Amino acid sequence: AVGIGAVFLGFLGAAGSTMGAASMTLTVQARNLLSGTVWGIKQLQARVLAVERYLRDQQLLGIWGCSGKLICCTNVPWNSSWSNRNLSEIWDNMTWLQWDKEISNYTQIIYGLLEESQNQQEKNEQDLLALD
Amino acid sequence: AVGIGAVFLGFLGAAGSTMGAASMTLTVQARNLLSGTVWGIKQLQARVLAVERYLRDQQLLGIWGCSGKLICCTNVPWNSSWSNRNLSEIWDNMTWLQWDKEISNYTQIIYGLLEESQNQQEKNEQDLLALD
Amino acid sequence: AVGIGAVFLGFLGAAGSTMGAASMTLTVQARNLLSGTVWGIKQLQARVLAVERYLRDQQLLGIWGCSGKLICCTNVPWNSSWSNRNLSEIWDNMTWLQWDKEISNYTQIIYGLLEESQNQQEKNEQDLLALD
Amino acid sequence: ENLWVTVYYGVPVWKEAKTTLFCASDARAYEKEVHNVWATHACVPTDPSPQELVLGNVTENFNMWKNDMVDQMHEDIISLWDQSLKPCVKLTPLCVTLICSDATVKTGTVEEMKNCSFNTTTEIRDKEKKEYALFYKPDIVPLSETNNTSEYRLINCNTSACTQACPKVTFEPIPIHYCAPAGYAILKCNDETFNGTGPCSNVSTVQCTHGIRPVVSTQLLLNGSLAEKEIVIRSENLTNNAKIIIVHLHTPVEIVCTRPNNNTRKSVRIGPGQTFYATGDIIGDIKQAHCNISEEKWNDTLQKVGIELQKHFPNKTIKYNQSAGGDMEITTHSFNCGGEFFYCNTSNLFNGTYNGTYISTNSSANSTSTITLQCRIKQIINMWQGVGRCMYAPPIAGNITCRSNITGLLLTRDGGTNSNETETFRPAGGDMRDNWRSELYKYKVVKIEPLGVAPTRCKRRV
Ligand SMILES: *[C@@H]1O[C@H](CO)[C@@H](O[C@@H]2O[C@H](CO)[C@@H](O[C@@H]3O[C@H](CO[C@H]4O[C@H](CO)[C@@H](O)[C@H](O)[C@@H]4O)[C@@H](O)[C@H](O)[C@@H]3O)[C@H](O)[C@H]2NC(C)=O)[C@H](O)[C@H]1NC(C)=O
Ligand SMILES: *[C@@H]1O[C@H](CO)[C@@H](O[C@@H]2O[C@H](CO)[C@@H](O)[C@H](O)[C@H]2NC(C)=O)[C@H](O)[C@H]1NC(C)=O
Ligand SMILES: *[C@@H]1O[C@H](CO)[C@@H](O[C@@H]2O[C@H](CO)[C@@H](O)[C@H](O)[C@H]2NC(C)=O)[C@H](O)[C@H]1NC(C)=O
Ligand SMILES: *[C@@H]1O[C@H](CO)[C@@H](O[C@@H]2O[C@H](CO)[C@@H](O)[C@H](O)[C@H]2NC(C)=O)[C@H](O)[C@H]1NC(C)=O
Ligand SMILES: *[C@@H]1O[C@H](CO)[C@@H](O)[C@H](O)[C@H]1NC(C)=O
Ligand SMILES: *[C@@H]1O[C@H](CO)[C@@H](O)[C@H](O)[C@H]1NC(C)=O
Ligand SMILES: *[C@@H]1O[C@H](CO)[C@@H](O)[C@H](O)[C@H]1NC(C)=O
Ligand SMILES: *[C@@H]1O[C@H](CO)[C@@H](O)[C@H](O)[C@H]1NC(C)=O
Ligand SMILES: *[C@@H]1O[C@H](CO)[C@@H](O)[C@H](O)[C@H]1NC(C)=O
Ligand SMILES: *[C@@H]1O[C@H](CO)[C@@H](O)[C@H](O)[C@H]1NC(C)=O
Repeated sequence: AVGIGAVFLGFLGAAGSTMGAASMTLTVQARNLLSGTVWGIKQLQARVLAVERYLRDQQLLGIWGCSGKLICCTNVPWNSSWSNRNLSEIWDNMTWLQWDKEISNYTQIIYGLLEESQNQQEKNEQDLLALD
Repeated sequence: AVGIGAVFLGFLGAAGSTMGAASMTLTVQARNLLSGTVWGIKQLQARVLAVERYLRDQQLLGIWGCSGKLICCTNVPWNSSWSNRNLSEIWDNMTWLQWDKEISNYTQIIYGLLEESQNQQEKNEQDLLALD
Repeated sequence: AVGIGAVFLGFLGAAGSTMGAASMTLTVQARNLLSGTVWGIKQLQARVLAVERYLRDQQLLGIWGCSGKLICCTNVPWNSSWSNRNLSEIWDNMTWLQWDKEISNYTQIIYGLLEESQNQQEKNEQDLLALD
Repeated sequence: ENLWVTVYYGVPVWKEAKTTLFCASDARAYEKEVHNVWATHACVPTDPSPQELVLGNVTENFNMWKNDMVDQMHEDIISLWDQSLKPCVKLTPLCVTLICSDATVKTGTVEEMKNCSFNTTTEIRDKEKKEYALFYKPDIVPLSETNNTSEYRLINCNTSACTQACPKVTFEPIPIHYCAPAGYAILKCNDETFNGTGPCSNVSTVQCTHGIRPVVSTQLLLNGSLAEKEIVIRSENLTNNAKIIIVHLHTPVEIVCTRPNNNTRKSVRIGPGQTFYATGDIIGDIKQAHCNISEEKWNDTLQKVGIELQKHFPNKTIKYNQSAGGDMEITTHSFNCGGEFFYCNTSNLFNGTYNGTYISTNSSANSTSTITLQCRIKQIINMWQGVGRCMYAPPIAGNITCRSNITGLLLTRDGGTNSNETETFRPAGGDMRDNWRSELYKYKVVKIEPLGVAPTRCKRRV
């Protein structure tokens, strides 16, 4: 299953491994999200969607922070209503797919926390560089 | 008028607020510049122009600094020939649209100053990391 | 030959200068990588390849480090079998095109090293942020 | 000391690649004429000014015959020609039995025109009207199954129905600039008197070429760009007789051509809302279609091309000669002056043999000696040897005159055991490619390929 030369080159191949183990492999997915008569319209439409998908992901990561980091901390605390598990279940027992079946509920609450968390930081940094 | 859920989701909704108070809304525009038979050609040309519009801004911010930061400082002093106003007029009296009417003059002076300001920073960091 | 306004706006115009002297011009190439009936399909196909070329480069730069930096150090040591020149030949004698004739051997060895250097660094920073 | 990888973006390095170039106009046509001018409707309105960048200490391996961009010109040409014919009148109703007689009997100068009549379908499907036109003998062929009568047909009814070329379309060779798409660049030689292959020592980028006229012709080129300082001789391999020799000229010989007899145009209704056009009458005199070249300047050019071509065949005498044989399309020089497809006999033009003395036999005194060529005309052309590419060119009223600078000669060598002191050079039935290749030899396309990697002795911040 896992193998950094191909696991996500056909995509997905670590999906059974549990979340802690899968975290070493993420690069192989990212580096493949952007590989490459009426049939010409069909191909152009497939390409152009693959580009806009990829860019809308990078746009969100920019706005929340972090613009290229694959993994980052974010100064939003985890609310008790989502805290329904011990950390050791999440990182050592569930798969990423089985975890998604939970936080696919209410994800936009977390995006509203992440976006606003960055604003207050960038305002705060501007006031420090305003004394640098 | 202003509302961070929708103000720039149909774009432009803050445009009368004065320059200081608009600075809290930029994320709503940044998240929306990339939303999404001869008619197929009209749509493909509409899409691909919207991508090239977006990437060219990211390339410029990448070259001057800052790589994805929405707001940043730049080590170019503000010249007296542009300094026709006190800071309070700028941040507390004009709108961004009113401001554009001034600094739409001479804009490429500024982009020449910004690009070279970054070159000299990257050269100077390279020497320090060579000594490190 | 060299002038920073246009040298890479028709691309390439510094390529005789030797590698150390060429390194002050890189911005002019970067900012030019993305300018702009069956002929409609010809232009769409030409444009969409020029976008994917640019994004696939920016993605590699993301994954290895550094996210937009034009020039950066990498924590991958330079192997003895590649070490066939004194540094002054590289920076002060060879042209970039001539140096490519050497390091066009074995390139993907370097990319494999560069990718994995970043994985181990993000693992390490994540524990420092977990203590912090 | 120790050494560490550094990654550099934007570095100037490159590779050969095949990529679809795009065509850029001088924008002058972009009134109504953009869609009228063949070889412009596919292209951008632009000011594609060739850029300034001499590359310095670079040396680059150009090639003229292995080049790909010539096939892009060839495919773009055919795909655009064939596109511009689709909306136009198919002559299918006109494959009737023609009945003909001579326009005024007599010599080939007038008997070149048959006078022919037939029944045409009006707009009213049940009514046919008797109608007449003048046709040049090459457009016509005797109908068989008859005792050598006045019964005839159009030449093409047994192969393909040609479209009339829409009369708004203009075939005039307005120049194309070819441009590289983003993330590619075009290199050219500035190192003139180049050989068609090997390293070029003085090189520039440009994003777009100079203005290249898409002139189609054979046995001669027309309105080509002149060589810089001297006659330049190019071939893929001289030692194989099958290779063309492009004799690129330093100086413009000038040609004048004409159909001096005064045609008039009539329009024939065919079904609902279509008109065929035909030559209705010749006003006054019948005088022959012909072309004129100053035989003084032509003779000096055959001396100077003699001198240069002898360097590759040293001490030997040079025979020029006529083409070996075949159809008009093979044996005759060809044009599209004014919109008429001429076919001129070159047999007397490439005449005589000239030798390593190369004396200035033309005296410095005045002379008016003109060589003159007989020329046929055709209206039905099976263009670029395509049976489905064929078209009928509508005739043009009044009298055509047409003037031009000339050539890079398309010669072929002819030689073997006969040779000893001398060899024969003949006009060659060139491909369309050979015209364009005599302009594109200067140019090579490269893919920029940045993201370079080098040792620098520096270490990441942690
Ligand atoms: C080599 O280059 C020479 C110099 O450019 C070429 O000579 C020129 O050839 C063109 C051929 O058309 C002549 O242009 C003319 O255009 C006027 C106006 O055209 C408009 O009106 C006509 C109706 O009269 C209409 O059919 C058109 O669509 C246009 O809307 C015509 O009235 C003239 O009759 C004439 O054809 C140039 O005058 C001519 N210049 C010289 C100095 O002779 C030469 O043709 C090139 N060689 C080849 C083989 O193409
Ligand atoms: C070529 O033929 C045309 C068409 O017949 C001639 O044009 C006519 O000339 C006469 C005399 O000048 C005029 O009265 C007519 O009005 C003209 N037009 C038409 C449509 O008939 C033209 O003169 C001829 N030119 C030559 C040199 O032969
Ligand atoms: C130009 O080429 C023609 C055709 O190859 C040559 O014509 C032949 O010349 C010889 C002379 O002995 C005759 O026996 C043949 O009958 C000719 N015709 C053919 C079809 O072979 C001609 O000699 C060449 N011109 C010159 C001046 O050398
Ligand atoms: C149509 O034919 C006339 C007559 O041949 C052309 O006018 C002449 O051009 C020749 C060559 O330049 C001169 O020798 C004659 O002296 C001219 N004659 C006159 C009366 O001017 C005329 O140019 C042709 N028309 C077109 C449209 O090509
Ligand atoms: C051509 O033939 C037709 C037959 O009806 C005749 O009327 C006409 O005068 C002829 N025209 C010429 C110029 O020969
Ligand atoms: C068409 O007809 C002419 C009649 O002379 C003949 O020469 C030609 O070979 C024919 N072509 C075909 C494909 O029948
Ligand atoms: C010059 O051109 C010919 C014909 O293309 C080629 O065979 C020959 O090798 C070239 N020679 C040099 C010195 O470039
Ligand atoms: C060419 O002619 C010169 C002068 O007549 C002579 O010296 C030389 O040997 C000849 N070379 C050949 C290849 O015939
Ligand atoms: C060209 O003219 C000559 C006479 O000058 C004639 O014998 C020959 O058949 C003609 N050739 C062609 C190909 O028209
Ligand atoms: C022919 O060449 C000469 C070269 O000086 C140029 O002046 C002239 O305009 C050219 N004419 C044509 C019709 O190309």
